[PDB]
Amino acid sequence: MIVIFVDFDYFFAQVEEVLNPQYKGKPLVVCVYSGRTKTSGAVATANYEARKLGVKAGMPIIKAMQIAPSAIYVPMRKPIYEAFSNRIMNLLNKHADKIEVASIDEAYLDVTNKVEGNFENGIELARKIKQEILEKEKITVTVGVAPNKILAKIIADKSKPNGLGVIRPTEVQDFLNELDIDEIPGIGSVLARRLNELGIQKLRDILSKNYNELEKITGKAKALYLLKLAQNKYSEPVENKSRKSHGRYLTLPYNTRDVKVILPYLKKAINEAYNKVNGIPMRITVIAIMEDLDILSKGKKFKHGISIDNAYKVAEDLLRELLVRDKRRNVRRIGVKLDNIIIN
DNA sequence: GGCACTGATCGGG
DNA sequence: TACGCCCTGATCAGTGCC
Ligand SMILES: Nc1ccn([C@H]2C[C@H](O)[C@@H](COP(=O)(O)OP(=O)(O)OP(=O)(O)O)O2)c(=O)n1
Ligand SMILES: [Ca+2]
Ligand SMILES: [Ca+2]
Repeated sequence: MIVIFVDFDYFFAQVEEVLNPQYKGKPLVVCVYSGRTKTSGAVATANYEARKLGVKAGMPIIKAMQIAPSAIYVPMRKPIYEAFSNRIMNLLNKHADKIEVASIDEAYLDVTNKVEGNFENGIELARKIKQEILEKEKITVTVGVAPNKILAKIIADKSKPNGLGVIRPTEVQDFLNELDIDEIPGIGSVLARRLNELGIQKLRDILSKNYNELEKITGKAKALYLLKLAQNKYSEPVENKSRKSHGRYLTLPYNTRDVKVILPYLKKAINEAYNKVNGIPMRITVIAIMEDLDILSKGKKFKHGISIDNAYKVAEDLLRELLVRDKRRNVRRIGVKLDNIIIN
């Protein structure tokens, strides 16, 4: 098999640069402003100049402003980044037997048939692809080219930014050995630690250990997954999957336990979640982010689809029950998730 | 026991 | 210290059933 993985570079920030070339060359930070104050929010992405100063995705905006006070801070414009991505996924399309759009800024392409099976052919194709995206969209990207999906992702990651990473079959068995454990996709930094010290810290190490003492450190799924990787017998197909859920989250104007206060926002979230569903969800979940950023959810799945008007009543019921569960913490952000969709 | 179903928590981009 | 929004599947717990 042959896979071309594609990950757009500092994507949201790079798009703001294509849209405003003055931003290029200088610290730039794309921020999610909660609305609560003029700086409440989280960083979504920073360009590499901003990363040089310590700016990190996920970090609170005021934190970012203490270490990079002269960076440009811009509000997120997700619809524009979504467009950019749609357009690029379309370009990748014509180069792929199959394309699995993994997220807003990355995809896997099975090019086995396209390159007439030849590995080097595919490498050249990876090159032509990086050029097309730069020429057409002025976006730079990192690619990986390996016999499977997981490997293409690993060498791409080691090759950011603007990289063209490559693992040939020849060097697959080697790379898998020299492969550290944390460099593996699908293994949390918690799974890391509790595996890290406790015997395993490299990828060939699961090999020497036995499934028992591992099926309880990470579960059967991850255990078998690592096992297969370690012996180079992993090969999942490139398969595009449809979205299964559609959510909306809002920050409350102020922290509260008062359902009468929260309800209008919850309704607004329901309305906007619904407008994203290409169907009728059979399950609605309510998600409350408490004062301390702890996350509570209550959901309900029916035997039939849920109309929007119905969702309001169910959602208010679920939220009201959540607050019974907690009893003392105010809510900070509220969210709703719609899934188990009856597709049109 | 173990199937079939529902429900809550947690991690990645 | 500081704090958004959105999507995933695994896992485990629970319940009713035969
Ligand atoms: N906590 C996060 C992490 C990521 N994203 C969004 C913005 C990112 O730009 C985009 C892609 O995530 P990446 O991990 O690929 O990060 P970048 O593209 O921004 O940088 P790079 O891939 O060059 O390392 O997803 C986000 O909103 N919030
Ligand atoms: Ca990515
Ligand atoms: Ca990226």
